[PDB]
Amino acid sequence: MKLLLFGYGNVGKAFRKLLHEKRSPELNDVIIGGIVTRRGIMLQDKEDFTPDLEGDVFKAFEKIKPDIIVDVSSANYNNGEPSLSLYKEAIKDGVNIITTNKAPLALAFNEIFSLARSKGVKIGFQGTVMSGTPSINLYRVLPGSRVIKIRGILNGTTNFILTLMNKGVSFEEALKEAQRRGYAEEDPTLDINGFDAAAKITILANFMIGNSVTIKDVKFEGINRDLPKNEKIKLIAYADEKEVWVKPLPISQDDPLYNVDGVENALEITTDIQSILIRGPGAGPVNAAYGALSDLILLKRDCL
Amino acid sequence: MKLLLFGYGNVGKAFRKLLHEKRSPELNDVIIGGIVTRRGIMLQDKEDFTPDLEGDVFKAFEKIKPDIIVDVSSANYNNGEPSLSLYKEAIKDGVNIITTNKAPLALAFNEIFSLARSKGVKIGFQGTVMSGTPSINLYRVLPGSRVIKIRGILNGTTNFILTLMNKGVSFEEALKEAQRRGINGFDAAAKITILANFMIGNSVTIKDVKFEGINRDLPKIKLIAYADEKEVWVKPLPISQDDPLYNVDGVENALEITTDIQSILIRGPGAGPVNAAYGALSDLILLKRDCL
Ligand SMILES: [Mg+2]
Ligand SMILES: [Mg+2]
Repeated sequence: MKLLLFGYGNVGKAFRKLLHEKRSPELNDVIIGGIVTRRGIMLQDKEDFTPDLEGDVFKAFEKIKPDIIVDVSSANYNNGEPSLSLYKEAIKDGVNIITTNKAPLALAFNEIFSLARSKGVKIGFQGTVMSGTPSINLYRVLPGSRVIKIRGILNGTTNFILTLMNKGVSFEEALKEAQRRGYAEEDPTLDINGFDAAAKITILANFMIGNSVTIKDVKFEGINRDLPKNEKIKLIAYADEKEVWVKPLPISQDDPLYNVDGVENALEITTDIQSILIRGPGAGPVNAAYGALSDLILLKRDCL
Repeated sequence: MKLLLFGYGNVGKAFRKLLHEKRSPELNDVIIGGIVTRRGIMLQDKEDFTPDLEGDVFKAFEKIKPDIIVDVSSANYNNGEPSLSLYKEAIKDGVNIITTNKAPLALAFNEIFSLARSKGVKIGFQGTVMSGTPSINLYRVLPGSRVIKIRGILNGTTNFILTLMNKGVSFEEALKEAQRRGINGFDAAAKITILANFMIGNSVTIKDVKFEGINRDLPKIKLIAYADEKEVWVKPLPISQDDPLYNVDGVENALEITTDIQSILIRGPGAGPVNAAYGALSDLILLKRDCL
């Protein structure tokens, strides 16, 4: 089982590590044919990235001919590239996709999944929502339930920030602390302007409801310190059959989301049978990589 | 695929209704070979139960020769019978089991599952713990992680009664108020036994659980089930405001799975006929997909 690993920051390295910890027998035949980053292509499975050749992901894909692409690269919300056209071409080749990269599914879910459905190709995408906390994969074990509405906290960075702000730390200081900790990048736009949460609710509305939505259809706002006096604020993502949105709201103590704090995330799934809530870490590179690994083993069991 | 439905109270009625609701392409070829109750054997798929033959689940097993036994009969916590010997005969014939009956698994998990593993037979058992809220099946989507500890609220009723007590409506009134919407912590004890066998690998039976139910004058207390490699117990505990279980009130279950990677918690409605039947139905589809 040959993997092409696209991306190698912290999530990529954590993925490589988990895989080599032999946590499952389904993973005995798994090889890393290559790893591709901004700095080139490494045709070897080593802990540190040293490129062997110049080139992008398309060149790597053509040279390696993997069985699976593991996509842990950064979300590009402008157009989803190069991941979007990379997924389309791989699926046509009967190449499976495992992704934590939100952008292509947030932009072109129906385009991706129809084509995957037509070619019998499997897409792991647990890592796109709530990292290693089953969200996509939770729904997989709820077959035949019809989802009515979803509601949750879907962004680790802004939750950690709004948690600190509830404790008397300023927006600015909670920002710098999220960055020192790695949860937020030097440019935290996607988190703080709410793109990330909006991407996630888009994916969930697509997969769980069956709404044919893109991130364009989502009315969203991020965080900024013009927020309510004496409230615990949460960046709430919502979707049903009719609407999908993300906004920071005052949370009351009776809400099952009130105490979902720090990098913790939660999802409330209301179905025709029941209303369930799941909670766990929303960020952390080990967590995100574990989402991808969960998909990998599931793919190996033919359970995607 | 031919089912034998064992039990036809509310859960079994709810399962038969769900199955014909055309919920999945996986369920297009599924037929009910027969339904068994304590009054006998109906060899037909109908809404109303009327016996075609007298005789027990063993006679029905022989007469129908099904592919799958769906067990939604009531828990017999004395000895797990007839389900426990039924399951053994089933597995030995290559017949899969989907169950909501806690008792056989709570009393003799290792005996059932060693047999099934050696014979290659899949068991669906989601409905035994937290009904239709993925618990057993949550851990199925957590592959390659090691479960260090479990914690939770595994009985809706006791949880609901405890909710009113701390709120003001103390033990006497809360007892009576509960019955209007309708205690020793036994039911949580069976559920935690199953969770400990499957997720931790502790070869526990119900007799190993140190369990105590609610008292009259509790000095926010919750009925808490817990397991790890060392211990399995159910104690009423005053729970800290920092707990993610603190807000789990009413007729609700919740489960905190702690692995080497992460700590996750799932919460849903406790136990109900449609919920319970949905757990069995989920397992059925999962089994059809070969994902058990
Ligand atoms: Mg190589
Ligand atoms: Mg485009």
